Amino acid sequence: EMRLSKFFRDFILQRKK
Repeated sequence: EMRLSKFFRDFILQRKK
């Protein structure tokens, strides 16, 4: 799994409020 990790880099990082 070397793909869809960039989707998760944009999604998880918006929950670091």
